[PDB]
Amino acid sequence: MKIIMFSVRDDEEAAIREWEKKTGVQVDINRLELDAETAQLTKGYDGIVIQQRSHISNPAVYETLQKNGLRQLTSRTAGYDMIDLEQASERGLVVTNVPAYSPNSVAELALTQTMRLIRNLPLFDARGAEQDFRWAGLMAREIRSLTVGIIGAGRIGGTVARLFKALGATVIANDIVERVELKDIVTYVSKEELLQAADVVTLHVPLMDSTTQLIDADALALMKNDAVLINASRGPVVDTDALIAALQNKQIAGAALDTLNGEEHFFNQDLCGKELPSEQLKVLRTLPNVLITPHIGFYTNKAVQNMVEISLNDVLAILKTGTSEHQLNKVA
Amino acid sequence: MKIIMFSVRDDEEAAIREWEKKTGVQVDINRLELDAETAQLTKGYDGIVIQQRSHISNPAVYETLQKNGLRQLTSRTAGYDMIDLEQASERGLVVTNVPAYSPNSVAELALTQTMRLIRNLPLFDARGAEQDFRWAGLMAREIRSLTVGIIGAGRIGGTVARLFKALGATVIANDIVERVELKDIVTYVSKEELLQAADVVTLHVPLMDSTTQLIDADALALMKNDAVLINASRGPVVDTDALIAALQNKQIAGAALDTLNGEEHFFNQDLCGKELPSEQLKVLRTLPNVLITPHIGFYTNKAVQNMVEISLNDVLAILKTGTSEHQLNKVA
Ligand SMILES: NC(=O)c1ccc[n+]([C@@H]2O[C@H](COP(=O)([O-])OP(=O)(O)OC[C@H]3O[C@@H](n4cnc5c(N)ncnc54)[C@H](O)[C@@H]3O)[C@@H](O)[C@H]2O)c1
Ligand SMILES: NC(=O)c1ccc[n+]([C@@H]2O[C@H](COP(=O)([O-])OP(=O)(O)OC[C@H]3O[C@@H](n4cnc5c(N)ncnc54)[C@H](O)[C@@H]3O)[C@@H](O)[C@H]2O)c1
Repeated sequence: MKIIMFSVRDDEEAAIREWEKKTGVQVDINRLELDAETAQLTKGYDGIVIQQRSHISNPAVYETLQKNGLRQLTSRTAGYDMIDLEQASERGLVVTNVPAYSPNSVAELALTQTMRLIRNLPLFDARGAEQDFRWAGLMAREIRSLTVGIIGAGRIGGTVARLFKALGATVIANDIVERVELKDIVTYVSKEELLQAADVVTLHVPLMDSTTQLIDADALALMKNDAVLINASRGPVVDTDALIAALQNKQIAGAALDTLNGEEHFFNQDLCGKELPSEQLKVLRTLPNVLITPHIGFYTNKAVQNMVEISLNDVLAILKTGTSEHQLNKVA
Repeated sequence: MKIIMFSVRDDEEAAIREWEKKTGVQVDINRLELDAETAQLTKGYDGIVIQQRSHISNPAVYETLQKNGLRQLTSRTAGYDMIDLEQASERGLVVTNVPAYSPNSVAELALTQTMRLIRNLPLFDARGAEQDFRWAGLMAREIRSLTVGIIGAGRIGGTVARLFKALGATVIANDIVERVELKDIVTYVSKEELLQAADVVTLHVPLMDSTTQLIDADALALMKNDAVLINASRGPVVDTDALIAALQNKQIAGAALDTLNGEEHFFNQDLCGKELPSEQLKVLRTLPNVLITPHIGFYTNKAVQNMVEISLNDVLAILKTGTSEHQLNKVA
């Protein structure tokens, strides 16, 4: 038995071949995408796994698969928006995703980013660019003496607290629901209390109408002038404009942004001396106190492995059983 | 009682005054370093404490300090290097320092700078200045998925391990004496086992005829090619030409330096516009994967206040007691 995998990265390769071993299933990789040309490559295969943003329209695809008799179309990413569920449905194609990869990936990036700001490192690095090596006024703090606010103590949000609690810090959290598992880890508080008490605020909530622009300028108002803002979740959870405003005015210390508003038109593109599409991107990259990362929180050996492992196991289940825990569709 | 304090900084003032308040002992300050007419500066004062690099061999201070009634000379840093041993014990002058201030200051810097590197942040940042927002090739690693080598698991060395331990790292150490307190937290290995097994290699030893060039041409060629080195201890510890040759030739992946060869002559000075003393420093600033900080490991609220409290309670001891912990010398 064998699976074909598309659009495979060089960093995914280690993880696939570990799973090839484990299950004794043979998997074949290529660097293509799925289009009606390349669908013909499914010929000798019992199933397929893809990765891409490209919306796949042409019914010749779902036909061709069904014609070589694949019973599913699997995506290793969280998003399915490029697969047409109806089209899969009528072709006897069950389509699955991989929503949850290791919550540690993002977490340790929240940690790294935070520590840097805590040590005042971007300012050292600035001074030291010009060979001012003086340390005047840059005295920093120890984590045990910090109180870390977490909004959305989640799968991730929860992992984050656990990290910091372990480092010796003091962890408070704002959440609409309390987990008992976090009982010795966070003290639960209202958003208004957290913002007031917290040296570091880190946003782990999902992006909903509920949470969109949860950080509004009166929430930034509420924060300590020397406190920092860490957003690893989703760009729109934050008011990009109020952020900038607060920063300039020194309402808060600085920030780490892994995700920004309007990033679909910048992160993961070669902008090298093209022009920047976001006036905010342009204004934030000119702020000294602010770090930015291309929504790479996820991107780690163990996280890539999950997407590789899970997405493949979903392929097996559909084949042996006919059902996967991750399936988004029906057939007839 | 009253005590004169020297070379004081803005960061120290708040921590000092709190002590004055606490003990009712009056400490008068100044940004002066102790040299010559600074002798009588001790006039009304019953004790003196200093923070400086500049050495003092001249007896026209010591007799003054004897006559002015000062029974001691106390340093607020761990360094005693600038003090005379003959003149001290004979002039009526005891000499105490602070051997250890908060160990988490230094530990947490190496944890930060390590985490930064594990996450490929310098390469990401480098790309983001080009406005190249692509993440392809930058995959990072989880802490659990790493083996952290500690050379010198001492006060600081051992704090580092507990940390990386808590965050789930497999942690191995190298020391000439093994603490039982670390039996559970670490696995003791030899230097050559360590350099070969570990992804992160962090140095905690003191500068000694023994440790000087512990990381040498050979030690570096032993390390994983994907590994990183973190030197938070002392410049001489690493053979800096070898380190450069090794980053240059990609023998290791990156490095993080809080101390460098001959730092006394560059670190903590505004060299903006001036030429750099070490070609060693010149060259290291152009290597991508390398991170340099001006010996800011110690520098945090707790560690500063530690220095101040301790040193003054070393003085009030040698007055209200006649003896103190960290003193080394005899009498007339
Ligand atoms: N950094 C990356 O590369 C990327 C990858 C993984 C996760 N994502 C993001 O991180 C977040 C992940 O959420 P999750 O799967 O870890 O946990 P989760 O889905 O279990 O839910 C998160 C927590 O946030 C809480 N929250 C919801 N409403 C909020 C309310 N309005 N205010 C207070 N908090 C409430 C929820 O109760 C929940 O417990 C998402 O926003 C997701 O977009 C980032
Ligand atoms: N980064 C900063 O700003 C600054 C501030 C604090 C500490 N300092 C430095 O960090 C180090 C601190 O040492 P410490 O006080 O934390 O611990 P420590 O004084 O208790 O001793 C350190 C450990 O290193 C070990 N070591 C000694 N010889 C070495 C041998 N030759 N090879 C293997 N390891 C052996 C010792 O056994 C000891 O356990 C010093 O070098 C000091 O200079 C850095």
